[PDB]
Amino acid sequence: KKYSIGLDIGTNSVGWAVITDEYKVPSKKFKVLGNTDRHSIKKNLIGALLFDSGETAEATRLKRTARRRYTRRKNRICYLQEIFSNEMAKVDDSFFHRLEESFLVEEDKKHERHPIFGNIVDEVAYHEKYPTIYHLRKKLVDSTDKADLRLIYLALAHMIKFRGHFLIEGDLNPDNSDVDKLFIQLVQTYNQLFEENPINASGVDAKAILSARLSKSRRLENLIAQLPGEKKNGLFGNLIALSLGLTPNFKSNFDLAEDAKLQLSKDTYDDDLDNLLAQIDLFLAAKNLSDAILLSDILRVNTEITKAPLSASMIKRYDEHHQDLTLLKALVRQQLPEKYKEIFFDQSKNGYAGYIDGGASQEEFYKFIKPILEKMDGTEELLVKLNREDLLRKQRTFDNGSIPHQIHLGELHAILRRQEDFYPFLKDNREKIEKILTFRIPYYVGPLARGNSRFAWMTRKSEETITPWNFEEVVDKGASAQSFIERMTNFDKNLPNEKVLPKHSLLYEYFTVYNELTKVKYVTEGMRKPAFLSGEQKKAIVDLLFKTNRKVTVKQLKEDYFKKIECFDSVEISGVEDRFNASLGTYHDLLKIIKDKDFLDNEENEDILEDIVLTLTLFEDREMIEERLKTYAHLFDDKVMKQLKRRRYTGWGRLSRKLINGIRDKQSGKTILDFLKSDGFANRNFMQLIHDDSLTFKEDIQKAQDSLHEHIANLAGSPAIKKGILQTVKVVDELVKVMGRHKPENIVIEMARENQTTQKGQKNSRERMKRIEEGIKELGSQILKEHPVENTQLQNEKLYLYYLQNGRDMYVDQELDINRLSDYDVDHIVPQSFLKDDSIDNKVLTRSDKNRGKSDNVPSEEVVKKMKNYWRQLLNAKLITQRKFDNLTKAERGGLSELDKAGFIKRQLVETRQITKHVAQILDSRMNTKYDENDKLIREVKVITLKSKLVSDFRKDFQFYKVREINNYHHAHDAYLNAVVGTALIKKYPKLESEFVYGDYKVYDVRKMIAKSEQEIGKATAKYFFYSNIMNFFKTEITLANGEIRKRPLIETNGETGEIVWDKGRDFATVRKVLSMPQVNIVKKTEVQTGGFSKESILPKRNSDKLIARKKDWDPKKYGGFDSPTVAYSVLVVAKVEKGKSKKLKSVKELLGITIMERSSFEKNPIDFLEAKGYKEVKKDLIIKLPKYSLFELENGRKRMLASAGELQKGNELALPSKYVNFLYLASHYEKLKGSPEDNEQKQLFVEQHKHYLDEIIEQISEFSKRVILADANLDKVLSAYNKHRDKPIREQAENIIHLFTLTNLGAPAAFKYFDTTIDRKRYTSTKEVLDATLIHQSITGLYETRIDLSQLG
RNA sequence: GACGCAUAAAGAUGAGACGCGUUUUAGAGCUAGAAAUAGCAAGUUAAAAUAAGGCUAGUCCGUUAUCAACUUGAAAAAGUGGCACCGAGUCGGUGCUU
DNA sequence: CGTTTGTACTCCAGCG
DNA sequence: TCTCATCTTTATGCCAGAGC
DNA sequence: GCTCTGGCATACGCTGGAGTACAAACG
Ligand SMILES: [Mg+2]
Ligand SMILES: [Mg+2]
Ligand SMILES: [Mg+2]
Ligand SMILES: [Mg+2]
Ligand SMILES: [Mg+2]
Repeated sequence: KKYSIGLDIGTNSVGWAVITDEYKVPSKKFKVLGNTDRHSIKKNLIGALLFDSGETAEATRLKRTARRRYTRRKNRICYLQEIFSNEMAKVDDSFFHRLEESFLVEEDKKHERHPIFGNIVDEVAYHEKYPTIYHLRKKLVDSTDKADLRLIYLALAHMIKFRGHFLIEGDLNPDNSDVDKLFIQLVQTYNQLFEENPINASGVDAKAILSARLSKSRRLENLIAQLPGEKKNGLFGNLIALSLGLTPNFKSNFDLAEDAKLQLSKDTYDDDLDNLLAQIDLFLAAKNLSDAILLSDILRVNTEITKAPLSASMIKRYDEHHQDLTLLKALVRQQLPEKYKEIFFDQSKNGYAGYIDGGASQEEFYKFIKPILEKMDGTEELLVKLNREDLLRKQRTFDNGSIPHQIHLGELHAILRRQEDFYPFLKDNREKIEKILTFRIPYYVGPLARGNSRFAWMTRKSEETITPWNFEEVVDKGASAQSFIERMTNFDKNLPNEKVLPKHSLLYEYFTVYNELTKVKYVTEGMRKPAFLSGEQKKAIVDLLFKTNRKVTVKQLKEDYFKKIECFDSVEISGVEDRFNASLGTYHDLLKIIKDKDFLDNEENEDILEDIVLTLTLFEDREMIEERLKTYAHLFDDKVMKQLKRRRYTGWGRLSRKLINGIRDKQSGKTILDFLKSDGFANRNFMQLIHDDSLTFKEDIQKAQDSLHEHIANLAGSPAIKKGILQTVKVVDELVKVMGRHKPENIVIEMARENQTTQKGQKNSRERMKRIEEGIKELGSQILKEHPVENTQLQNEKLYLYYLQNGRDMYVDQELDINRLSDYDVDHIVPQSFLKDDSIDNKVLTRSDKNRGKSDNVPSEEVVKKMKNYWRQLLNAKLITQRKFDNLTKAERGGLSELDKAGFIKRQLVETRQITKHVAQILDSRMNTKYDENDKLIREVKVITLKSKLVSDFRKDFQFYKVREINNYHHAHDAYLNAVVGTALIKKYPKLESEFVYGDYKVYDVRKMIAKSEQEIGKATAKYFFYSNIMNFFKTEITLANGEIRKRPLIETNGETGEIVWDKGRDFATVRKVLSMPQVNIVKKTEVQTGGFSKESILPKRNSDKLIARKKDWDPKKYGGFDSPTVAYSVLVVAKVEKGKSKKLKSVKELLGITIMERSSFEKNPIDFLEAKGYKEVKKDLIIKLPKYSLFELENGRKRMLASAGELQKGNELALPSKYVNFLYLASHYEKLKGSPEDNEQKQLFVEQHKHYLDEIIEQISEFSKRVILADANLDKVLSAYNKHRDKPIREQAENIIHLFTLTNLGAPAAFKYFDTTIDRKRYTSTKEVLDATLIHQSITGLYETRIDLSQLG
């Protein structure tokens, strides 16, 4: 009557099993409902629920943000049109109407078919005058003639619609820049300020640096060569301050007006200018030379007087494209006339015709045309431009993403300045148009909702509609920025109504320090035993060396404190290894700013400091920080406040202020922090304080603490794990309902946790700074010398990848820029679209235009061959792992293939861990509910949490081998073995319940301490060995390294009680028998499909009924549209259809797929929807919703799952005998058995003896296929391939036979191969047969069934 | 030693932006041609849409999570299916029992 | 003799 | 692809009396 | 004034839609 439940939870499965006290799996006769004649089923209480993994909300988020961007871009254009509308009605009242309907075909257009001018001659003239929009933009920027209002609008709308990025702050003005020759003005101003005969007659200016790769190196070299200045500052020192960042932390080179340091023109650079403004403008030349150099870096146009450098560069692209195209056409005609049509007319090839009119990108076009160019004559210039990626370029390409918005804003401002003379309305609202271009909702404001958004947090000062021009006066930006962070930070778990403290708050730092400090012990020569630090000693230590050293080493503690004050000549410290992990970093940072130490040490102003740190953590906008800190301006100097607003903290703690310093124990009146600072002689740390029954902290925490669906929905984190959590809780609930509504004795959950040796865990958690040091020193570069870095700074992804690559690009042999890292981007070696892998082995820092031409593919063979030596250098120095090197060189081993797809992603382990950890506490809360006064909670049900290592060792030791490829039974079997091993362990060692049973621990149970011996190897190694040896009571012979063996008893008893725990004779037979049960309740969860309506690709117009209109009024036969709609669910319709040459009502039964788009339309009124679909006399009461994976049973027990309205998945399981599974496991893995050499030899001999099982397994597969798969051609191919390779080695034959189970695997048909022969999918693309099958409705465990015989519907 | 701290791996959630891509239309094709076609010219750009759409009409929302069947119900939610034994090719049989 | 469903094979899927 | 912010799981290191 | 958890010894899963060609197969 007592029973246990095992669980094997995964991302797409939850295996479950019910066991009794004798480890047997029971079986019950279950009632089956429905109209069939079958009334009872015998079923074993073991099975697995399979489901589609919950998707992360990332793709939905990306779609939502893209939708918002499109909405706001349309709104920008609407604002511009509203500005232009009144004065456009003068010149062309239908202009904006023609712009709106430009998409429509001519018979749909209500106006003239030429959008801009509305007549053929003017339109042709315009396009001859301005072949590209950039011609018009440059003409409007440069010319003084009154232009047409329509042309002005077109240029401004092009700038506003495609307005460039906002990755650069400040005003990158073009008017006071773009001429690098103003360096002469820089040396002129230097000559004015520097009177000791400075250098003025220099050589060539920085144009040489620009013509080379831009860095500190070429700048220094060219300035040394051309500018032999009288001092370092003039020749090199000041120029970089106008063009580059400075690495050293020391003050700048020899002073010119003041001695302080120098930095590039950043956000804080203006305030840093006190070294000259308070001493004198030489530094004003930064705002000119810096912008000139930067825009010369962005754009390859500096030789022209134009005020539109971007439009000029695009016109140069156009001109070079034209010239190169003419030359290429001439060369092709005079050398390769037969190839002319292919290159220039056939747009299915990747020639120029496919480059312009086809789908060929310029990488495809270049790889097509490079062989052509190489074999002709006179193509040297074209080839050079090709290798430089500037051959026949388009004006709108992937690499335009580096254009800042300031360039477009400059062109727009120039146009408005030019044309405001003639159009007064342009002068009145020049700033409105500029604001339309430049306005951008702050990231901390979010969507500008008015109540009906679940993603919005913005608060508004007034009810006015928000525009770009009243955004400041309508949106409360301070409160919005506060709620931006406040809605994302955690609440204190102990006090769930109190927000956690900032990670860098002073109370949090003190709490951490004293929590670590309260447990360190010292022993002297004369002291009997190690003693705690007293409250006075902890006070003294903190004041002496925690408030004077940022990092406190044990050496400092035993030399600065103990030796010097309260003298001990030699002391031993326990409770810290080499350095206190705790620190007071915020104290030192605020001591640097506020030189007053007494202010920080004072206790009255603790609230002020907490508020200051909270402000510095919530906001990064210097204006908001200044406004918030302004209330304290009477406590600090103006300079001190200027320094505070620079200080920026991020990160939040785990505990609230009310917890660590707010609540008081009613007896002693002490807070938790007061106890940490002085707790008599007990010196309780944080976890002891909140768990003592003698103190009221535990009571206050406990008293400060619906439905299952609501509870799972309200869980924080990814919604991906909610699916697994809810499904396993529902499985447990159904299993409890089956077993007479009696709660299980135990629930055993397989956890993905692991015990590691201390060496492995210390090597896998080593600091990344250490990794960079050890790698750089190996290859000998001075990258750390040039750019010193700390481990904390390496949390930045791009900064970390910079040093991992030795400061070099991994795709082009070029050096990266540290200060300009935002203009590089992180590239996923194996593309995101293929496989989800965000690991460091997959990430590479490369240049933006290198990434964006390298689209959704591994690096090309050209890149691999160029870079294989540098990658080899990095691999030998261990900055990239072997897996990273394999990812980079993927093109050398055949590129992307389904083999790469066949491997668990790393997110799956994290998802499994999260699901299992959540469900452990969910089940512990739902099962154990009866509270008791003597002991708080009554543990009716023990939720055992087994590590996966135990069951895997059980399988491998006792030959219960697992092969995931044969069938889905391994989930249920893993659950069964989990139940067996967990219950056996709890019975044999009832004193391990504190660590295996969820929540049954007492804090710091010293009873389970490890002696000093066996700790010299490491505390985690001792636990690793303990857990390894804790499972030896299952085995009989325990073999030693020297050959001695202990024979364990055949019956294992509890030891103290004497209850039988494991009869090694009969219980192993019980386990073996259960793993050979052919009936296992494998159920695939039926799921109504949700997601995208169809495939996202817009297809060209086609006379087909599969196309879907992409707007309501756009006929897809004229405009194109989407196809491949996703079927939400199918419906079984029984009705009459008018068909035949003479249409007549023939009664029909069939499945109609209700796609996601039309799901709501169908659910509003099914009869109207079906009649409009063409069904007459629909029987409303016979409509059956059939979601995906609906199960039908046919003759000979053949089962099919509904993939869609016109496809079926195979729905049977191959219960292969356990002997064949073991033989497949042993024959494969032939030399990687990992056992003793004698055992490996014995297993190899067994495999060799039983080589006849290959024929037996093939017979199993063939009969199973002939019965349920019915893929006769594929089966014949499989049999022929097996007969061909029957003389291959047993290992290879067994390895390839495991692929054959892809033929029989439940689910969608998949392709597989047998040593070379690829067997492709036999898809069941007809759902006519299931219309007379038996529709199976299965409960969550599949034990409860309803069988509907569809042959009786008609 | 399930809290906390330090380190690290692997992931997650939300907001703000960029650049492409696709689709239809505009960018007068010319000559020889009954013409089917052939020769030549040309190409780089733009508008609009970018889940159909929705109503609470916001510069908002629309692809995550929730879903066996049946009976109750405005819905959350509740309720529905006997046991033991011998066996095992996807569960069968036997015997008690309602 | 003309449609009309089964097989069978190929291709494709927005992205950086 | 970029910027900003927050959060989770797991591993290792430090943290362990006490009644008989 | 001490052994205790134990025995005494260690290195997580994966395809449906659409088109085209061709052959039975019904009307
Ligand atoms: Mg598992
Ligand atoms: Mg990429
Ligand atoms: Mg599993
Ligand atoms: Mg879904
Ligand atoms: Mg821990």
